[PDB]
Amino acid sequence: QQPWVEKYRPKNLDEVTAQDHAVTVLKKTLKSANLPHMLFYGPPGTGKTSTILALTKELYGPDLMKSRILELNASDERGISIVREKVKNFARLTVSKPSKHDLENYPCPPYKIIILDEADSMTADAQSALRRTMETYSGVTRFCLICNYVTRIIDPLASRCSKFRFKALDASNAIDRLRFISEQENVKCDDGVLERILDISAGDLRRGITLLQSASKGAQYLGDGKNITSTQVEELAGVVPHDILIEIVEKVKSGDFDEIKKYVNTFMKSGWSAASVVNQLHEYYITNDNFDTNFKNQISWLLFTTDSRLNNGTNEHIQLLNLLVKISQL
Amino acid sequence: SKENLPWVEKYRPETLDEVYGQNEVITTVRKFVDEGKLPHLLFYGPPGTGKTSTIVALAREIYGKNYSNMVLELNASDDRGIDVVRNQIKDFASTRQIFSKGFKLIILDEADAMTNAAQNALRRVIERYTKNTRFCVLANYAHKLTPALLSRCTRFRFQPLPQEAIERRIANVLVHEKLKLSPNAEKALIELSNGDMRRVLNVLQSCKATLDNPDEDEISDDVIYECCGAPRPSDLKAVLKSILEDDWGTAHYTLNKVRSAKGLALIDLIEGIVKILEDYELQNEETRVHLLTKLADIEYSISKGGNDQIQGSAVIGAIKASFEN
Amino acid sequence: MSLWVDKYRPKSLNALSHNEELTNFLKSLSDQPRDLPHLLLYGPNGTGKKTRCMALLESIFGPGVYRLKIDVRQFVTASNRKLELNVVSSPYHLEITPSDMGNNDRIVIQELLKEVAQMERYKCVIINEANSLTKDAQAALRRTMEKYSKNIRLIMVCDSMSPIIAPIKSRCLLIRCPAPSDSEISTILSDVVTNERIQLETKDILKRIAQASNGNLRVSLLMLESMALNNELALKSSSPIIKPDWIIVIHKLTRKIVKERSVNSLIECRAVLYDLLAHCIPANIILKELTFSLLDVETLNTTNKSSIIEYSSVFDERLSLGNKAIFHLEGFIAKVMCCLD
Amino acid sequence: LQLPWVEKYRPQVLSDIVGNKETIDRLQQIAKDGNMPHMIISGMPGIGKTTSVHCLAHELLGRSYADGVLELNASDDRGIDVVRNQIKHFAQKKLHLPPGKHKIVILDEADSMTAGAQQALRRTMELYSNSTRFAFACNQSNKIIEPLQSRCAILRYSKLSDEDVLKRLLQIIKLEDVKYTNDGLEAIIFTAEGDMRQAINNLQSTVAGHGLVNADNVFKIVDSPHPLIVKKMLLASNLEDSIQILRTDLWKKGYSSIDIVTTSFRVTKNLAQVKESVRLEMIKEIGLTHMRILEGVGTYLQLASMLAKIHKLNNKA
Amino acid sequence: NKFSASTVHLEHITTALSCLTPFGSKDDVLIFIDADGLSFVRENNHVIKIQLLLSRELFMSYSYRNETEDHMKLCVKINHILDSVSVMNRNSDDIVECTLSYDGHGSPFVLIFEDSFISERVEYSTYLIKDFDTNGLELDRERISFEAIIKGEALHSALKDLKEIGCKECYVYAKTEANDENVFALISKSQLGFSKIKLPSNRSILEKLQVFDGDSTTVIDGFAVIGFFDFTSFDKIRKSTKIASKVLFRMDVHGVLSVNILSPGIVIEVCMLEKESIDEAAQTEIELLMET
Ligand SMILES: Nc1ncnc2c1ncn2[C@@H]1O[C@H](COP(=O)(O)OP(=O)(O)OP(O)(O)=S)[C@@H](O)[C@H]1O
Ligand SMILES: Nc1ncnc2c1ncn2[C@@H]1O[C@H](COP(=O)(O)OP(=O)(O)OP(O)(O)=S)[C@@H](O)[C@H]1O
Ligand SMILES: Nc1ncnc2c1ncn2[C@@H]1O[C@H](COP(=O)(O)OP(=O)(O)OP(O)(O)=S)[C@@H](O)[C@H]1O
Ligand SMILES: Nc1ncnc2c1ncn2[C@@H]1O[C@H](COP(=O)(O)OP(=O)(O)O)[C@@H](O)[C@H]1O
Ligand SMILES: [Mg+2]
Ligand SMILES: [Mg+2]
Ligand SMILES: [Mg+2]
Repeated sequence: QQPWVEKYRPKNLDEVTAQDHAVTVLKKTLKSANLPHMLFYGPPGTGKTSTILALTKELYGPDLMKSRILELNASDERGISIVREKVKNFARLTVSKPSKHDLENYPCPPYKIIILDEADSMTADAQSALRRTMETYSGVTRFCLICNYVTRIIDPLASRCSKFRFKALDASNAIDRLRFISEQENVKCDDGVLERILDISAGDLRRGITLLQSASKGAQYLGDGKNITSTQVEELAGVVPHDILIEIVEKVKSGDFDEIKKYVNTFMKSGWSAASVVNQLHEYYITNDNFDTNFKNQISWLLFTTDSRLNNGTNEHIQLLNLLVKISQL
Repeated sequence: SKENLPWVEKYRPETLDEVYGQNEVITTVRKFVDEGKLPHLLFYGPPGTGKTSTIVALAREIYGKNYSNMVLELNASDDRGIDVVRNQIKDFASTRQIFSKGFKLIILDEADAMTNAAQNALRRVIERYTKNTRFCVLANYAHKLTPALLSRCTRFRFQPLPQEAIERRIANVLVHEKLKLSPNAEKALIELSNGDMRRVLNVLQSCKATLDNPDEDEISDDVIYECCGAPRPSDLKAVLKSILEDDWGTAHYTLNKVRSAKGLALIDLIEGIVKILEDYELQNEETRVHLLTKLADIEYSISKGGNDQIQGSAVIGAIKASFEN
Repeated sequence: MSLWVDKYRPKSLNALSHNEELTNFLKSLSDQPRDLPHLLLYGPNGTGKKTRCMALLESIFGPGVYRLKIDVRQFVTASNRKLELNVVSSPYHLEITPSDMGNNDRIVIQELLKEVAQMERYKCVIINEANSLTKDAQAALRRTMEKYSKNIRLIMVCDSMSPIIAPIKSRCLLIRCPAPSDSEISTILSDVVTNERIQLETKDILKRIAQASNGNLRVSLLMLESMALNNELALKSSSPIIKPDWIIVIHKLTRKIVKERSVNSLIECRAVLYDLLAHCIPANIILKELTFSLLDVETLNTTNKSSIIEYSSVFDERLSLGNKAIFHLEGFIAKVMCCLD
Repeated sequence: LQLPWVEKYRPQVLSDIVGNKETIDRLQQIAKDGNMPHMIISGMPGIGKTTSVHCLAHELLGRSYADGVLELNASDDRGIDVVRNQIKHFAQKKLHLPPGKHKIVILDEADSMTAGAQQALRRTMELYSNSTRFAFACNQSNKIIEPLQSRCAILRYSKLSDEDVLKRLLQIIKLEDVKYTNDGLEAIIFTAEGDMRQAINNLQSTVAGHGLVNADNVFKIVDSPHPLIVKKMLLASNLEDSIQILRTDLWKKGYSSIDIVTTSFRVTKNLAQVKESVRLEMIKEIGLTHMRILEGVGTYLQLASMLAKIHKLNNKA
Repeated sequence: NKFSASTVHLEHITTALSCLTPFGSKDDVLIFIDADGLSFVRENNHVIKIQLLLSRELFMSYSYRNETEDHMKLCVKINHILDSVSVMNRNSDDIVECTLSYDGHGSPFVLIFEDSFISERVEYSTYLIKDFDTNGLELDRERISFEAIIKGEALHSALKDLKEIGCKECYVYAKTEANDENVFALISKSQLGFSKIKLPSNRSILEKLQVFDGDSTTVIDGFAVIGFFDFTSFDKIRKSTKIASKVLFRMDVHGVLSVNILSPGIVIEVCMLEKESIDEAAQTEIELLMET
């Protein structure tokens, strides 16, 4: 009835894995009240929102969310005047008197947490107002800053907020979590399928969870009691098969422009995203030891430039064609 | 009560003797206030250098119990429109002091975030209503300030705090909290400080929270690097040596192993790499240009987002290509 | 009832002809509608991703999915100025389009999705041209479909996945819709001309239409309608391949650029670009088709083609990172004439 | 309660004002004769424009300064209707002045005043030119509309030279009886860069913080101006020397990167001994670095790369 | 409940709150609860401070159960209270009983209104984080410049006549003579020219008026006191003097002015701030027109 992304969201600070410093600091702050302003940053799908939600749940309790915890996000309007008045007001509201049930059921601290989700979408004036408000109301009000990109956040905010870097979840980082999820959901996989899924989604457990859910749904629909293989999850994710990549490399090696152009046209007719193609070509080229150092440096620079062009939101056809032409002429 | 606040706000100075590093500025402002002469001080410097803390300590020293009804503190959290500014500051400055025989101090935190007309009104009030009312300007950016404002206000520059100030503040914090750090940990904190006190206090609090027991233990550099996430100098040296010696395969393997064993970020790794590369000598004058341009493009791409492995391989290839000249 | 796309539109999973693996994938997803994650569909334009979305919605809910209702409401963006969105309504689901301006689109999506979400047997919404966003409404989407993942299911369809930010691709399942091969398009054309009892002298005309459309079902059907209506429902092998005037103008401009390389040629090319952009045609696809038209010329050598494709990529990056549209096209064309000779 | 040196020694007569000797003499003849035309004064801020206007009004009026002036400044209700009504009411009154004297209306900082208020001002001057007169004070004459500048006499103000500022410093030192040094005064002039108020503030800081005015004390209390350092590092030949200069000055003294970029842009715009192509390439690189910093990438690496690109285009390999 | 109070006659409360709406309607009122009663204070821009006090006998169910230093503070937004009370307290003779509640700290300010079997209950959450405490624009009585007691109706008429004229800058005059012809007026200057409203020496509206020599015991005759007050404070006070019985004027040599409003009735005391300096040498021409 619930997707595995939302169903298996960690509601406790001990459920999250591969994060040692931040979890330990939060756990030791649970028994104290010296909680500084936290700057949560890292790759997307790492668990910053889950971590802050678990900390808020274990700090106060379900009853105190309605009258003590308020969050900011991009779902509502965040103009300079609205943000200023709302943040100043909620940083001026008194600490609500806890009920007894919270008192002998949860270690309620004498402050409150203000959550600023996707703070990278905020203007400089709004950030200045936020930092001034959190300095002038640092007594019983705390601010949590969550952003994917550190650079967009101004330097004073990074200086005032404690920097809690979220390490990317590699294969060994979340292999245990994926194994637990598969065992709880009764998912059968071969020896090296979860590792392949984690390698596909570099530092992204949400994508791996979605891929595992899709593979489990496909296995359930197929009917036979078979184990999920690497090919199925690779083709569901969008991984280009090795034979087609070898054919692309062979076409690039040949010095024929028309063949490369028609192969690129057919590849675009196949509708495959060129980001995964660029990543696979990079992996094949650096992994292979049949090339010299200078050509490897040039092709790495070309792939980096193509990735930078693709990240801006350009036409994938033109970028991949230009990259292949440049590689073939090296 | 205290002992339940962040160390940035807990260790806020309350007197001018509690402000370290800027000895010259503190002595100059003490000499100014000892003669009863406040010439519209302007404070400029990087964040975390102690501008608003210094002005708050000065206001406490020269006024005492008059802070509640003589000091008008304005900042970005309060609306500073043209009409609002002219009305509020005109009403405050035009009114005579209640009983104290001293100048009226107005503190304007984050003065860089005001409109040009508001700045013109402020600079007119500064020269007009000045018999009893003085002005304080705090701003980290001078390009957003009218040059006329910088002329009427005496500009004081806040340099980054040297190693002595950071060491003294660390010793005071250790005395207050009964904590111990290794000299290597102290050197690592000095290197990571980059002339900032808030960052030092935040990482010290995080490292204290990291320890299982606050007492009967010593803080080393390893725990500081683990809690802060900063790469070790040995790791950066090994990565640079692998880049300069291993051609492309084992160098990439070593970089991946370094990034995977401890989960280091790419930004800090490249920052360390360029920090050691700045010490190295390059008698070509062209390799350095290529290094700087390619590295800046890499940081721009990482800020825009992308693939970490591809960016790291691009860093390796750029370094090798620049050093091949 | 007067078009191939509307009269012969499949309305079920079994009615789909091509992409049997995709049909099996959609059937597997529709086996357990309660556990359906967020979906993101990427592929070539005209493949039929909207058809797959409609078929999946019909499988999940049932009859009445294909019945649509029209309602109009206004969103206030500044003072008393308001912009209206022509939202289409339907039982058991909903569809919207990003026809608003690039800055008000974010707040329009915010208000609309907050109103639709409410509280609740969930409601599915289809996000057409999800790639056409200014990275502002995407934050609203990534927040709402994560926080309010109890009664809303955003369905994303787009042609290019690169402009979509990484978190959105992370939270949404990647659905692949490859364009059909020549044989499948030929079979579809044969079926639709069999149902329309029109004459067919040879089977090569359908193959020619499939090659001309370049794997586009909508273009193939419209071309088939054009040749059927122009030839009085009597297809002939000697009938010319009808193409839209936009592609004809692009090809003529390409031939003019190849033939003449001067300043007067440049200003006439600028006038043609202005007239083409006056037809509400995006500049990125104009540059893309201009590049493809320039690259197929046999007179040009490998070096000229490489220079042209490099300049095309550079100016596509400039257009993506820029605000105006005429400057980048003009620079690309001027650089083409500079590198031609 | 001691007033600061800037405001304690405000000139009260045109003789005490130094700088543009010809303009000061012309103002003295205007005050003596009494024929006061409409005037607009523009120039570098803090050089003695408003002070000169006030001194001229005082010398022209004497005991009539109580009512004969309507000093409307920027920090006031500077609208379109209330300002017009106030100026009309001021111009519709007569006082006992000699026939050679006229009422003076001073509008300091007329640049920020709205254009509709400028049109109302034009209406007031056209309607009541025979009785009252207007004197404008501003930094630049561009913000004043053309029709208003047509009905006045423009007197551009130049930056104060070394001689006038040094003379004023000597008079103030003699008035305050403060020990000074020639090297310290030279350092004060160098740091002021033609500014009078800044020079007075720096001298006051030097005497308060250290007493004797010495070059070392002046350099300690206030650093050298950043445009000079920017110009020094931009024309450096070797890349390493420019990198070291920018680092050891700007990053050690604590200068913001965006401020550095803006100062470099201003210096390149005002640069003289550089070719047009080199200047425009450097301007483009400055714009790219400014965009990178404004987006959020404002580290030292960006500045180092910008200097590297500038030196690469300078040397041309 | 730490503080409880009940009233049956809300007309007095609403007409006291209507005297605070010209400037205090925005926010930031610091209500005080003590053994004396209930008081509200408003201070904006640190230029004017108003205190409206409610006595014990005004409330019918004053309990005040506390076990502390007997001084608890709370700051609540006035605009929310006005918006809540505007819809209720309607018609006339609605016998709306108002119940006040405050549970010490961390609890919202609770108001209960009952009107003909219909009850209402509004909770006003407070703001007590950056409460710097102390505050107050107080003056010492040992150096009072002069004291004056005037009728409320005359002052209200004078202020309502002065408001529509303009007069962005206003002056206050004090003068005593040997022949008991005491002089007291509030003159002002505007674009219209000069505006002089004069309060005569008749004891109906000038019952007591004496000018002191800075010692509060040595009354003197023939000395003039000049008070330069902004139009804003007088405009704010005009509404407060609309309904009153006696108005007391008292300012010291420091220039701060305390005005007491009497309306048993409640007491309203407002503290004002004088301007830094008189415009040039105007005060001379004020007297020169006064005996003119
Ligand atoms: N440490 C973890 N252990 C287990 N599951 C995790 C962990 N971190 C993330 N997840 C899973 O990741 C999914 C979403 O986590 P989020 O907290 O929303 O990621 P995120 O850090 O918020 O990414 P953003 O919001 O795009 S920056 C859920 O299914 C979680 O169960
Ligand atoms: N000289 C100093 N010695 C010791 N601690 C200092 C010093 N200067 C600043 N700090 C610490 O830095 C904290 C924050 O400094 P603030 O003065 O409040 O901010 P700031 O330095 O003015 O920077 P901004 O961005 O302009 S608010 C204080 O609470 C102190 O703990
Ligand atoms: N020539 C001068 N001789 C002596 N003192 C001067 C001279 N020029 C300026 N000053 C001093 O500088 C102060 C400021 O002068 P102003 O006239 O206010 O500056 P300004 O020319 O009007 O430019 P602004 O006010 O920044 S728009 C005066 O009060 C004097 O103390
Ligand atoms: N499996 C299929 N079998 C037959 N026709 C199809 C199939 N999929 C798509 N189509 C055709 O595609 C057309 C609609 O394409 P559309 O959904 O607009 O493409 P896109 O989603 O790329 O905009 C319909 O007219 C339909 O005939
Ligand atoms: Mg999140
Ligand atoms: Mg500050
Ligand atoms: Mg001036």
